[PDB]
Amino acid sequence: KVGLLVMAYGTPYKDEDIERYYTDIRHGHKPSEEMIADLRGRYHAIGGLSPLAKITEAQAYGLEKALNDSQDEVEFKAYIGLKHIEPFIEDAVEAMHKDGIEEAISIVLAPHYSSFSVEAYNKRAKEAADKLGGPRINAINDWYKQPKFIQMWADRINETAKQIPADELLDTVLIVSAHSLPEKIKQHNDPYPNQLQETADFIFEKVVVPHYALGWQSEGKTGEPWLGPDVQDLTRELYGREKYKHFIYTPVGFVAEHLEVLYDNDYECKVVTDEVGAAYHRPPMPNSDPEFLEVLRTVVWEKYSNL
Ligand SMILES: CC1=C(CCC(=O)O)c2cc3nc(cc4[nH]c(cc5[nH]c(cc1n2)c(C)c5CCC(=O)O)c(CCC(=O)O)c4C)C(CCC(=O)O)=C3C
Ligand SMILES: [Cl-]
Ligand SMILES: [Fe+2]
Repeated sequence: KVGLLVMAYGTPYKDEDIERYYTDIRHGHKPSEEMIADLRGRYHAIGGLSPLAKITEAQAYGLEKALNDSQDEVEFKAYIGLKHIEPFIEDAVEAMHKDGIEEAISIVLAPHYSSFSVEAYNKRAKEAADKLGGPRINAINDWYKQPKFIQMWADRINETAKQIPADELLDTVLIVSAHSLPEKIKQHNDPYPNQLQETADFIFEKVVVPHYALGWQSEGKTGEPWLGPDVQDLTRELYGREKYKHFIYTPVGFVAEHLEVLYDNDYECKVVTDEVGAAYHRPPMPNSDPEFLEVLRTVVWEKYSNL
């Protein structure tokens, strides 16, 4: 009945895909052999390829089932629309149209909104809808305010923090982060940095960890300022000022274990904590955990109810 357009970045299915994938990320402008080798190396450092493709499938169809098992007002049919590899956003909308789906709710697998992320997802999805003639795309822009989302993260952080000696929890700090973007989005009151601060604040309101700070990660290869501080620079800064013994990294901008977590956090950030002599913690990402599917099920239903 109702189309469930679940959108995410996408990831190379094969080592042979890294090239066209990176090209699509660079809006067609093919990267150099050096850029490709750096990216391929990062993928190999996390075991070869990312599990994002399978986690994304599990989230998309785990969400479809969660919605369908919880009510019978409508039947949701989930179509996956990736940003930089097939099936693309336009392919998903094409499938919805050919399948007779005339109404759909779209959600990005990223809780926060920004001109670079969700807006691009929604523009492409809605423009594909306009051209094909359907379906009608009712887009969710953000859902970080979903109480179950905040609680999910607080629980994970609390699960980890209660593994920290009480006499060292005062020396523990929570690093909330998301994918960095060009700092210029802050010049036009882009909500992204604020949604992250709000998310960090909400989660801090509900965890035992007494210290927290908002960082950014995965800044791109460009020649303009990107949002900071970077989680690595932040870790250094915080150890210098407070000598924290435990760093709990929650890249709440992401919803799955993928390259931007398995490398930029589990490697690059751990390198810094190893350096300063502090402990590294990175709670499990939501992936397709039942409570996260419940978060998405709640977000999508509240959206449908408001249609
Ligand atoms: C806001 C945002 C999200 C969060 C929202 C969302 O989920 O959409 C996100 C997620 C992801 N980004 C990812 C991967 C990459 N992003 C890149 C590059 C870039 N991302 C950007 C932005 C974002 N990205 C930007 C503005 C660039 C620079 C483009 C340019 O300079 O032209 C590059 C190129 C190399 C590099 O710059 O590091 C890669 C490989 C993966 C998949 C990881 C895997 O494969 O497991 C995921 C989930
Ligand atoms: Cl992008
Ligand atoms: Fe990206």
